[PDB]
Amino acid sequence: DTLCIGYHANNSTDTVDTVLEKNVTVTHSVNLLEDKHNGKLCKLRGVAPLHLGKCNIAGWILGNPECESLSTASSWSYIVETPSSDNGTCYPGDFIDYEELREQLSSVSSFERFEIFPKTSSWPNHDSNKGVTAACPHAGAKSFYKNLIWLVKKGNSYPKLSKSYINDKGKEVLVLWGIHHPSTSADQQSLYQNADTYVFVGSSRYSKKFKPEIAIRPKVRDQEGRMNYYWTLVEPGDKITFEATGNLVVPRYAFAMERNAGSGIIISDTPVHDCNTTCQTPKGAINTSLPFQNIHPITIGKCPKYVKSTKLRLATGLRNI
Amino acid sequence: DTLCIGYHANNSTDTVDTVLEKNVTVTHSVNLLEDKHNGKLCKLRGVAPLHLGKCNIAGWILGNPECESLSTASSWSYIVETPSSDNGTCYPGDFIDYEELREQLSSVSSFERFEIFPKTSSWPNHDSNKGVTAACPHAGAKSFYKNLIWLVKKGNSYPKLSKSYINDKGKEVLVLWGIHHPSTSADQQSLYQNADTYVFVGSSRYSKKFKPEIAIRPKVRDQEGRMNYYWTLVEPGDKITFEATGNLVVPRYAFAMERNAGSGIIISDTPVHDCNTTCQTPKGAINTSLPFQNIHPITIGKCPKYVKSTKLRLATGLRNI
Amino acid sequence: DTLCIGYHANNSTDTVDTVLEKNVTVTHSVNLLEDKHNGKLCKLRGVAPLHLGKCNIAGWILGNPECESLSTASSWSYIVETPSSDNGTCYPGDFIDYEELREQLSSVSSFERFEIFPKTSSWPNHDSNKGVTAACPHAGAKSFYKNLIWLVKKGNSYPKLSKSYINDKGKEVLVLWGIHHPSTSADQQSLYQNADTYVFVGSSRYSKKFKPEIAIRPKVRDQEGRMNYYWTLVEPGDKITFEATGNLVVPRYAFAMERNAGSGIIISDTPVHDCNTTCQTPKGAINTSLPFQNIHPITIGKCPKYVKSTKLRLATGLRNI
Amino acid sequence: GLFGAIAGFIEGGWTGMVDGWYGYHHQNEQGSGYAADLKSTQNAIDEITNKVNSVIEKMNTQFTAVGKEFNHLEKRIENLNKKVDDGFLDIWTYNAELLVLLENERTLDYHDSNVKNLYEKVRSQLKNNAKEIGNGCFEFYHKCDNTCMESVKNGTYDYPKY
Amino acid sequence: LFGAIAGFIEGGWTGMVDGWYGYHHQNEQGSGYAADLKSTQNAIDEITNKVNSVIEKMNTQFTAVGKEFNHLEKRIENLNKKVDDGFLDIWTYNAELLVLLENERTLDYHDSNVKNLYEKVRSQLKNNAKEIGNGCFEFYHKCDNTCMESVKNGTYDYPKY
Amino acid sequence: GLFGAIAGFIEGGWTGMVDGWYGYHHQNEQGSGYAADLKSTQNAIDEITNKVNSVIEKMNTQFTAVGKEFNHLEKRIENLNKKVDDGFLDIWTYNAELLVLLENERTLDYHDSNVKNLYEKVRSQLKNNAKEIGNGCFEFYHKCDNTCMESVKNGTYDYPKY
Ligand SMILES: *[C@@H]1O[C@H](CO)[C@@H](O[C@@H]2O[C@H](CO)[C@@H](O)[C@H](O)[C@H]2NC(C)=O)[C@H](O)[C@H]1NC(C)=O
Ligand SMILES: *[C@@H]1O[C@H](CO)[C@@H](O)[C@H](O)[C@H]1NC(C)=O
Ligand SMILES: *[C@@H]1O[C@H](CO)[C@@H](O)[C@H](O)[C@H]1NC(C)=O
Ligand SMILES: *[C@@H]1O[C@H](CO)[C@@H](O)[C@H](O)[C@H]1NC(C)=O
Ligand SMILES: *[C@@H]1O[C@H](CO)[C@@H](O)[C@H](O)[C@H]1NC(C)=O
Ligand SMILES: *[C@@H]1O[C@H](CO)[C@@H](O)[C@H](O)[C@H]1NC(C)=O
Repeated sequence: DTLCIGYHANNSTDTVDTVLEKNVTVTHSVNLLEDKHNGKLCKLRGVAPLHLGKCNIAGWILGNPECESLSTASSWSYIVETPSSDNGTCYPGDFIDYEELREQLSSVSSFERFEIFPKTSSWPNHDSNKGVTAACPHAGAKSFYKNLIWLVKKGNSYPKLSKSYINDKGKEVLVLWGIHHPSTSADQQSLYQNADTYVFVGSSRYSKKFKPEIAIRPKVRDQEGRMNYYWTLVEPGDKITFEATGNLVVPRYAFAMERNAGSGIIISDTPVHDCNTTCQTPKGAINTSLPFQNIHPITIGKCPKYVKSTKLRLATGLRNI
Repeated sequence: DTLCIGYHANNSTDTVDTVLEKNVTVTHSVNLLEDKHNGKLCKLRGVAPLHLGKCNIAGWILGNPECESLSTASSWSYIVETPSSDNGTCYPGDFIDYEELREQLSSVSSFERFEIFPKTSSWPNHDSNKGVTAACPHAGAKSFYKNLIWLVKKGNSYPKLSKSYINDKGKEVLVLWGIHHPSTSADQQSLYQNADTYVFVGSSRYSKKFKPEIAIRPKVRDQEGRMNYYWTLVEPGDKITFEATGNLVVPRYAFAMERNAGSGIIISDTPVHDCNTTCQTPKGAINTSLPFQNIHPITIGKCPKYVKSTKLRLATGLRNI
Repeated sequence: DTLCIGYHANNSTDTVDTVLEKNVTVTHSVNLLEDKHNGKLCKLRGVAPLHLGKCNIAGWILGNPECESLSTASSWSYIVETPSSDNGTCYPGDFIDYEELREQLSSVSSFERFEIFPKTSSWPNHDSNKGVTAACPHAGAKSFYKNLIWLVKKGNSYPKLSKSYINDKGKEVLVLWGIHHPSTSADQQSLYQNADTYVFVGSSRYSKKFKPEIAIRPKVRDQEGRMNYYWTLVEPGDKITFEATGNLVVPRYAFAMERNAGSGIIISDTPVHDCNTTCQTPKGAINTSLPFQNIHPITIGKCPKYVKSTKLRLATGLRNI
Repeated sequence: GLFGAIAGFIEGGWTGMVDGWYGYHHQNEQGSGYAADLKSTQNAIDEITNKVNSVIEKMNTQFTAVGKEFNHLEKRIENLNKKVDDGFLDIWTYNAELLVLLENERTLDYHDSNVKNLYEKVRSQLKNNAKEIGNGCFEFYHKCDNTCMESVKNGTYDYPKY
Repeated sequence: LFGAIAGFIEGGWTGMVDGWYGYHHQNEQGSGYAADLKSTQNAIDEITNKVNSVIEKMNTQFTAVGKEFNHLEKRIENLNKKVDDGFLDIWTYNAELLVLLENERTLDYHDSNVKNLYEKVRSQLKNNAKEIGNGCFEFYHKCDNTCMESVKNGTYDYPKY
Repeated sequence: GLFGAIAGFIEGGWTGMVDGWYGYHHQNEQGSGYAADLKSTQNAIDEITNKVNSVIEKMNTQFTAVGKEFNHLEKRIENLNKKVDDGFLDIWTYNAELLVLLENERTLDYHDSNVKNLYEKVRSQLKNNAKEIGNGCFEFYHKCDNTCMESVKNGTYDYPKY
C-alpha cells in the first residue's frame, strides 16, 4: 500500500532523432559516427609508408640530385608526397605511363636498388661523363639523374651500342631509361655525331623503336630540347636488350622489386609518425570500430564507410523526464 | 447512453503496399516517386546550355561553314546536340582525343574566341587563299573551316614556316590545328613542293612532331586523302610554337577559356526554353523535391536517384473503409 | 472445464538471428542466400558458349594450327577459356588492342568466316607458300596461321602490292593482319628485297602507316624477330585497302559478324554441358530466385547480388519450445 | 492488425467522422454526434508528417553529370561506366521499394496503436460506471450528458458517480 | 514484444499440428488440440507475401561483371575493383540487416497474433469464466463441444450463468 | 508512445530509481523505496547491447585504397571515378541516416513494450487484491509488507486473501 511502477531518468541531455520526433532527449546513447583522427600518417599493415619529402615519384626513381637522401626502405605500405614537392623530372620531357607506374609502386613487399649496367665497365665506346645539365644542378654544378646515364659520343664517334641485362633476381626488375630529343640538328651531331639515329628497347614482352624528334620547344628550365622517360618490368629469367645509335639515356641503376597490389598514394602535409593504424586518410589516421566516418572520402586500408552526416547518435536508453 | 471510439474513413481509393499485405486502401498517401518532367531543356545553374543545332562539337570549334550561325555565348552550363546533327569534320580525318575535348568543353565559365594568327599578316610566305575544298561546301562553292587555314605553297615554294603565340590571356587558350595527308606524292608536291615534310607543335607541356602519311584511302566525301585534327590547352604566360615545311593546317582563331569542370552533353531533340531547373534529363527537366525518379538514368545537376519503380506510394493516413 | 490459448511448436531446430537476440530457434524459416551451383557451364540466353579448349582468343581468330578443330558456331552467349590454354600467338609479337577485341568478340549474334583475299588468285606477284615458321608447328613440320598469309618476295622481287576489300556483307567485317619486323637487315632483304619498306592499311575510319623496326630481340620460341597483330571492323558498304612494299602479313580469312554487346569471358576448367541457365559463374551455373548468392563475384547474366554472408536465414514461423 | 484495434475488434471506420483520424460517436438524450479526438489526431499528423519529411529530406545528393562518352576503342570502360550506372540502379530501386513496404507496414500499425491506445485510455477512466460491449463501444450505467461526455474525451473524468 | 509468446504463455504445443495458433479444450466429452483456422490462414497469407516481397523486389539487370586490363591499366583495374568491392559491402550489409530486422518483426508478428487471440476470446466471455494467468481460462459452467465451437467461432453471443 | 506506457498513462520517470531502466516504488508501513526490476532490466540491456553490436559488427569492409590519379587527358575516367565515390557517398549517407531514424523509433518502442509488459505481468497476478488507480499505480486492499511486495516483484505471489 501502495506499489508504483515507473522508469529511469537522469541529468543527461543527449538528444537523438527518430522517424517521428526530432531532438528527443534520452537517458543514454552511443555514437555510430567517428569524427576524430590522430592527425598523423601512421604505419598501415605493420609497415611504415614511404615519404618522399621534397621530391615526387618521378624524381625519386630517376634519381634527381635533390632526392639524393631518401632511397633505402625495402618495403612500404603506401606512398606519401607533399603538396609542395616539386623536385621530379628536372630535364623537361614526358614520363610515359607515369601515373601508372606510381600505382605499381604504391606498395611493395621487397625493393632493392642494384646497379644494372655498371657505369665504369659498361660503356666502353661512349662518354659517360659528359652527360650533365644545368637543368639538374647539384651544388651549383651541373649534374644529372643518379639512376640514369646520358651517353654522348666519344670524340667524333658514336658507335652502335648494344647491351642487355638478364633478370637473375627472383622477382620483377623495374628498368627505367630515356630518349633525348635535341633542339637543333647542330646539337644532334654535337652530341651523337650521326644525324639520323634510332633507339630500340626490347624484352620478351616489350619492343619499341624510338626516333628522335629534333625541333625547338619553348624553353622549360632553360631547355629548348626534351627528354622522354620510359619504364618496364622484366620477368624473372627474362632479359631486356638496349640498342642505339644515339639519343639513348641508359639505365645505371635498376630495382629488384616485388609488389603487393592494392594500395595508393597520399598527398599531404600531415607528419609521419611511429604508430599503428588500420585505416589512413590524408588528414590523419582513424582508430575506430564504428561503421561510419565523416573525416575524409579518400582512405586507405580497412576503413569505415565515408558519410556526409554530421551526427549519427544512436539511442540506447529511454526518454528523459 | 453510449460512447464508442473509432477512426476516420473517406471516399479515397489510394492503395499502397506493405511487407505483409498488397493493395491496402488508405485514407491519405503521398508519392515518393517523381514521374513527371516539363519536356524542355532548361537553364541549369542560372546559365543556359549551348545548343549546336545542325552541327556537333567538332564542326562547331573547327568552324565548319554550316555552323556559321552563332553561339557567341560566353558561357554555358552544358552542351546540347541533336541526334540529327551531322555537320562536323567535313574533311575526312581523325579528331585526336575528341571525346576528351568534348568533356573539357562540356561546361565553361568564360569563352571568348579571338584571332590567334591573323590571316593577313601572319603568312607572307605561303598562300592562305587556295586552301579550300569541295568537301567543305558553302553555297555550292568550295570553302573550309573558319577557324583553320589550309596553307599551301606560294607558287613553287614552301619555305619553313615558324610562328608562335604567347598566351597573354588570363586563362587557358584552346588551340586547334590540323595535319594534312595527301593521297599521292604528286598532290604532295603540288600542294607543298617539298616531298619529305614535317610538322612540329610544341609548348611547355606539349611536343609532337608529325610526319605526313601519303597513301590512297577509300573515298569519303570524295577525298582519298585525310586530315587529322589536334588540339591543346596553353597555360597563361606559356607560349605555343608552330613549325612546318608543309602539310600544316594552321590556327586562325583560338579560344580564351575558363572551364568549371563537372558537366556533360545531352543528345536530344527536346526544345530548349527559357526556364530554371536544378536537374536536367534528355527527355526534359525535373522540378521535384522527391528522393526518387523514374524519368531517365542520364541526368545532369542535383537530381533524384534514378529508380526502376513504377510507383512509390507512401501511406500517411490509415486503412480506409 | 477450461479454455486455454497458445501457439505452435515442433521438432524444428532451425535458428535465426535478430537485432536483439542471436541463435533464436524457430518453427519455420526460409533461406534468402543461394549457396548452391550445378558446377556446369551452361547455355545463357538460349545459346551455348564458345569453348576454345586448348587455345585462347588470339590463337582462335588468327588460326593457330592447334586451334584447327575449333570455330564453326555462328553465335555464342559468352566465351570460355581454360586456365591451361596457352596456344595463342605462336610467333612472338604484340596483339594491339587485344583485350578490346576479346570484349567485342565476347558475344555475337552471327559469325561466319569467309575467305576475304583468296590465296590462289590474290597474290600473283608475291610468294604465298614460303611463309611458314618453326614457331608455328603443325606435326613437327613448319606451318603458320590459317587466317593469315605471310607474303614474301617472289625470287628477288617484292613489287608494291595493293589489294582492297569492299564489305558487301550485311554486317561488320572483322579483318586481321600483321606486320613483321625482321631481326637483321640481312633477313629483311632475304624476305622482302627492299631494305626500306612500309605498310599502309586504310578504310573510311582506319588509317595507319607502319614502318618495320629491325633489331635483335631476345629469343622467344626461337625467334629474335617479331610480328605485331592488328585488327579492325569494316562497316557495311565500306572498303579497306592494303598497300605494302614488304613486311605485310595479309588477311586470308575475314569474319562477317554481328555483335550483341553486353557479355564477357570465363576462364575456368568447369565442363560445358547442355543446360539452360539465367546466371553463370566460373564455378558453375545458378538456378535460383533468391536475391543474394555467395558463390562467385564474377557473374554473367541476370544474377543475384554477390554477398559475403555465410547464411541468410529468414524466419517465417515463431519461437520454438 | 498488429494491435487488434483497426480492422480487428473495431471492424469498420466512420465515414461520418471528418475532423480527424480518431474520435468518438456519443449517443445520449441530447443527441448523436461524431467528434474526432483533436489532441490525438493532431499528434499523429505531426508525427506522420515528420516521417515523410525524413524519408525525403534525408536524401541530399551531389551535383554530378551521369553519362559519359567513349569511342569505339573504349568499349571496356564504357561497360565499366554502364556497370556503375546499373549497380546504382539496382541498389536504389531495391532500397526504395523495401523502404516503402516496411514504412507502410509500420505506419498502419502506428494508427492501430493510436486507436487501441485511445480505447484503453478511456476504458480505465470509467471502470465500473460502464460496460464493454466488445465492439469498441461502451454502455454507460448512468445518464451521461454532453458535459459528461466532455469530461471523458477531455481526460478530466470524475469517479464520484453512480 | 507483446508478452504472449515466451511471455505469460511459456511454451508451445507439440500436440497442435494444424496451424500456428490454436486451442486446447478440456471438457467432459474429452481433450483436444484445435488450431484456429482463420487466424493461422491469415498469417500464412501475410508471411508468404512478406517473403515474396523481399525476393520479388530484387529485379536485376543483364550485366557481365568482371573486365580485362593489361599491365598498363592497373589504375582503372583498381577502379573496377573498387566498384565491385563497394557493391559487395553495400549488399552484404543491407542483406545482413534486412534479415535481422525482418526476423525481429516476424517473431513480434506471431506474438501479436497470439495475444490478439487471447484478448479476442477473453472479451467474449467476461464473467462466464476466470483468467488463470497462463493463457488458460476456467469456465464457470458446463462447456460442451458445441459450446467451445461458439467461442472459437466468434459467435458466442448469448450470456449464460 | 506505441504501447501507451512510457509518456502515456505513466507520464514521467523516476530520477530516484538508479538500479535499472524498469522498476517499482513501494509504499507500505515499513517505508518507501525505489527498486529496479533486475531480471527485466538485465534482459533489455542484453538485447539492446546485441542490437548495437549488430549494426556495428555487420559492417565488414574490404582493404581498398579509394582515390586515384589521372592526367589532364583522363578527365572522363576521372569523373567516372568521382561518380563512383559520390554514388557510394549518397547510398551510405542515406541508409545510415535512415537506419538510425528507424532503429531509434523501434528502440523507444522496445522500452515502452517492456514497461507495459511489466504493468500487465503484475496486474494479472493480483486481480482483486488491489485496484488500478490508472497512473501505473496499484492500491492494495490489504497489508502488504516487505516480504509481500517481494512476492509480487518475484513473480511468486499467492492468492488466499481479501
Ligand atoms: C601449344 O601449347 C603448347 C603448351 O603450352 C606449346 O608447347 C610448348 O612449347 C614450348 C616451346 O617449344 C616448350 O618449351 C614447352 O615445353 C611446350 N609445352 C608443352 C606443354 O608442350 C606449343 O608450342 C603450342 N603450339 C602452338 C602451335 O602454338
Ligand atoms: C550527473 O552529471 C554528473 C557530471 O555531469 C555525473 O558525474 C553524474 O553521474 C550524473 N548523475 C547521474 C545519476 O548519472
Ligand atoms: C533539432 O534537431 C535537428 C536535427 O533533427 C537539428 O538540425 C536542430 O539544430 C535541432 N534544433 C532544435 C531546436 O531542436
Ligand atoms: C605497431 O605494429 C608493429 C608491427 O610491425 C609493432 O612492431 C609495433 O610495436 C607497433 N607499435 C605500436 C605503437 O603499437
Ligand atoms: C628542385 O630541384 C632542382 C634541381 O634539380 C632545383 O634547381 C630546384 O630549385 C628545386 N625546386 C624545388 C621546388 O625544390
Ligand atoms: C551537313 O550535313 C549534311 C547531312 O547531315 C551533309 O550532307 C552536308 O555535306 C554537311 N555539310 C558540311 C559542310 O559538312
